[PDB]
Amino acid sequence: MVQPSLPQDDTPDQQEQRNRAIAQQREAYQYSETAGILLIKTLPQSEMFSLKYLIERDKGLVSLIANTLASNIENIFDPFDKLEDFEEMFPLLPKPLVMNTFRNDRVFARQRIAGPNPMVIERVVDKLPDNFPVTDAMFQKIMFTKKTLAEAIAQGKLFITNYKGLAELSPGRYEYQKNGTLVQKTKTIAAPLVLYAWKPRGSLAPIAIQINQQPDPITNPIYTPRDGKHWFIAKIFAQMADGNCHEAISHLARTHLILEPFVLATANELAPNHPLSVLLKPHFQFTLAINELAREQLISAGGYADDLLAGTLEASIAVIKAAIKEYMDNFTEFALPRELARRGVGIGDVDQRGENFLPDYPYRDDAMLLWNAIEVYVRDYLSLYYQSPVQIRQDTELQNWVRRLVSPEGGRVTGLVSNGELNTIEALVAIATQVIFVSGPQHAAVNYPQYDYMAFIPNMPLATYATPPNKESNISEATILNILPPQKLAARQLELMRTLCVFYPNRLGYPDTEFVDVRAQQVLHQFQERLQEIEQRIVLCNEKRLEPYTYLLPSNVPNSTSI
Amino acid sequence: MVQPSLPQDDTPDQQEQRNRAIAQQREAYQYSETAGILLIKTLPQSEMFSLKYLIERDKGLVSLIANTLASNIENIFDPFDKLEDFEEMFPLLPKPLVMNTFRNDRVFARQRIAGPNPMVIERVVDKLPDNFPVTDAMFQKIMFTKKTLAEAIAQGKLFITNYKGLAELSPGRYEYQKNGTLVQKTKTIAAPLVLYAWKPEGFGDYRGSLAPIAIQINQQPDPITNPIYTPRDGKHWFIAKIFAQMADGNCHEAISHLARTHLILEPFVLATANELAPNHPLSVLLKPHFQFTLAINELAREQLISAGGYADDLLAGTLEASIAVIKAAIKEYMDNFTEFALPRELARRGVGIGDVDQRGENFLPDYPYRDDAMLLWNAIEVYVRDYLSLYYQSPVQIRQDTELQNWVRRLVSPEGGRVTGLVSNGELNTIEALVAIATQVIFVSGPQHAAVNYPQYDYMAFIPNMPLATYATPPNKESNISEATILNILPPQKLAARQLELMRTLCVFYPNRLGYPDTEFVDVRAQQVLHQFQERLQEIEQRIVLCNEKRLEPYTYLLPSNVPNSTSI
Ligand SMILES: [Cl-]
Ligand SMILES: [Mn+2]
Ligand SMILES: [Mn+2]
Repeated sequence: MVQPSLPQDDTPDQQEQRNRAIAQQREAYQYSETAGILLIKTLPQSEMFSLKYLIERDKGLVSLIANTLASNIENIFDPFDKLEDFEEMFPLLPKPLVMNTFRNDRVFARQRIAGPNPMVIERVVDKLPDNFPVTDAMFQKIMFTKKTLAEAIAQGKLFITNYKGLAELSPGRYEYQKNGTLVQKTKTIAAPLVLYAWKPRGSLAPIAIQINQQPDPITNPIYTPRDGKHWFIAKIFAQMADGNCHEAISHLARTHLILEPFVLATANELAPNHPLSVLLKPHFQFTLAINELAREQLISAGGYADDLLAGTLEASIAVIKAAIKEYMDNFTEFALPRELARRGVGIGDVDQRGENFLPDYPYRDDAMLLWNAIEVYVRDYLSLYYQSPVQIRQDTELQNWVRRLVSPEGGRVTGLVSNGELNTIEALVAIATQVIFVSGPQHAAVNYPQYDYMAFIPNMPLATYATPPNKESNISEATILNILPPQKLAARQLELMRTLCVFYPNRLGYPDTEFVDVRAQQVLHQFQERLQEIEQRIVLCNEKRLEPYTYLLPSNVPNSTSI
Repeated sequence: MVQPSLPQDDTPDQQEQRNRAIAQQREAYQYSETAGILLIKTLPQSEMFSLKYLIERDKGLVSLIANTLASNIENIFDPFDKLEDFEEMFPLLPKPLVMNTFRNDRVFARQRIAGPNPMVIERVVDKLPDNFPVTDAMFQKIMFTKKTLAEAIAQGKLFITNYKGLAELSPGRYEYQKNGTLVQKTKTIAAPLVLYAWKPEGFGDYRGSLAPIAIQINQQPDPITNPIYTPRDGKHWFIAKIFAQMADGNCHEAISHLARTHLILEPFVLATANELAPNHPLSVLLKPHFQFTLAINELAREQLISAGGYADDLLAGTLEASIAVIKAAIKEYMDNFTEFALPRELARRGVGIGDVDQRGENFLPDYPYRDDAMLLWNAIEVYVRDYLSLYYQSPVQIRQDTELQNWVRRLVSPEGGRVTGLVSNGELNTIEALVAIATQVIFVSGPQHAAVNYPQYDYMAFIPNMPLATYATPPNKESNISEATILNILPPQKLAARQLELMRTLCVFYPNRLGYPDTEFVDVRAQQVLHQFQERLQEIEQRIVLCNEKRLEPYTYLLPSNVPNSTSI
């Protein structure tokens, strides 16, 4: 056990040992790339999943074998015979929480603030997009009000999800053997705009849905809750969009994959007894390995992204890389408070009374608790070792860490640092706070609702398989079943979500090995106590909330992105 | 990294470093036990499965999800509706090779010499067991001959599989909910005796084959409740074969597979870690053949011999009974370790290469496991001798190797494996004794485990050929047998599904390959020895390919390209 220390404070012998360890780690953690995504060349055996991990994962897969044995779903590309069949896919699995109430407009809307992807909704200011021609008459008919759109917008009552980021997807293709002939079909993509309003007990309510980006009163009209089944179908497409942005942007890109350069830089530039390495590595546990499983089984040819998502694998990969690049180029701007403020849903986005324009936002409140607790944690921890900015500046290993991260072949994190150089303790506190928050809380918030909201296929199908029907046509059960995924791909989606949610590989603030520094043990203990308080506070709030939001309870938050 | 060296040949500083490494290894490889079975306390991360291994295993399990999705089998304890339903369990999996011909008496018999458990059959000497009252009239009726039992025995024509090792099994219990009430049922135990005869004339072709003569389903004879069945008994003979196959499968998994490959290897891995320096030549020789062994044995503890695991669900006895059988097999093996070397093990069953008639030909000429396994044993023996002779020239080096002597003492000790049959005179004193030991360990880890592990899918994933348990009593010899009778004897749908699941996972890929370690020997002489071993393995592969061109059916499980480097699945 070696006391952590800054390299400039070590002896020449100690410094040479640090440099030898760094050389060996650079040999073991080499940089590689898959379709432009930075990954590791060869996973070190020390970075593999543990035996315990493998036992839990295997338990999940075997449970899926049993559940499939007890299920009546078939290995065919036909639709389900009945919509009710979707509720019979879980004979030996937990029932997804959204299953009973997914048709409800409020349950649809609340997934924007407490579902798997609570990262899209933004407050409308000035006007709606010109390609989203919602009219005063529509708004007044829906809200049963005399208020106009401009008055609602001026009051901060209107919110929007604009899935334009999917407009350029090449639709995915699928094929299968039927009666000795190969059948080839194409998925139907959509990039909807969804208008919500805060209705003051107060609830977020869906107002309008335009399924595609370019308006037309006949072929791409604005649907409202007054359009019955058509409205229902509209929501499906909206949900599909929210799913594709969830997996490509919010889950894979902006947790799993943007963490890879930080793990690799930590190995490539920080000695084992560097305080920042000691701080961060518990929050990298199994991250490289789970990202190798993402390479092998998710974003590979024939994998889950190919099978399930709306676009071709190439299109999905394009979306992922764009999300990564925007995150890295503006790293500091994706800190939780700034990210919330940029969408107009931060804690400072209040009306004249001081009340938030979006008062019900469980992800925001709980994630803010976790963010501030983490910030105090890394500030005190780093204060144990950095007292003057000169120690930051003269830490050659830390400087090489930054330089590796912003370099084009080390992650290209051009938004990581100001003035081209890391110079202050507080900037490092922000960096480490954001890394730890992403690895634990954020990944928990986007990963673990996947089963409750996405293993029940009709609530959030990862692709749609037929075009939106004409606004005047009659909608039968067969129409909806033809839009929803066929049996085999619904099975594959349940398979995926169950594997991604089966267990918690670790726990936030509880590393496998204690800190060597007793002072660091104290700071970590304080972090654990604060997590206890946060757990109690969230339990209280969940007593108050319309529905409990459990995904950011500290006991449900892993220490690292690891599943 | 370091050139391999004996510890007494090192400087005091180098010896200090060896002792430090051994101390840390002792801290990381601690001894533990589950139900009296020696295992590791906590697996070091360096001993975990690799990422590639996990990817392959996950491919297996997901493929099982897909095959289950495409199948019509249900999650119920009801029997199948039709026997043909057992042929429908593989819509997205390879068809087990035995499936189409499992009813044939010669296919049943040849699994004694080329199936998953080619380890039970022995040549009958002097007489049959007194509790197995086969008569001259039965033998003459089935063989269509005037020859007597005594004459056939004197000619070495008769062989037997006696499953008395299962006679004390407590039958396993199972239960389930049907119409809102709990149904509790018990499996049926059998410990059969099976009499075979070698037919040189065969079927009129210039070939020979074992043929089944008689089956007594249980050990204590009775003309009414435990009679001797023969091929003349129609459906009753088919059922008798089902019970004999169930017994052979239980002995296979408990004795031949789990006990005498996986579990007897654990003390050698642990002793290598606990007593041998990283640069010790014996450790460098043995560790490639231990890759993933501790890990897969932790999976065996967790998912096989655990409560609710595969052994609890599928095997004939209770989990406690199966564990008793496993531990008895382990103890006999360790007590007579040298006597379980392949040539000696074959000789003790009267089916060794020296078991020949007056014409020089073997009493059991058709024994693919023996032929190919002998090739691999001899090749490994040459490899081990030539490797060890690079480091041990005179026996004094053996005796003065403190680490090797500690390795032996650890192995023979009650807490380190109880391998009381490992050495003579209480001490390892000669080079050739270490050659025999290392040869046997490598043979077990690679070839033997291959021979008992990889036929599991071809012969045991088709349930009716070898069900791991039977679920009804053998019908009375005079009773009429319907399809529902046989379906009630065969496993219910859920447990048949579980058996397919298991066999598929156990046979889905090769974690490594015999003679191809992940990292080369630093000693160029040792690497040359290894290269010669690889060329010998290619020669053996071609020889086996020719033999298979001449055999009744190919025997592929001991092709060196199909033999892993370690027991690892
Ligand atoms: Cl023992
Ligand atoms: Mn994840
Ligand atoms: Mn095995």
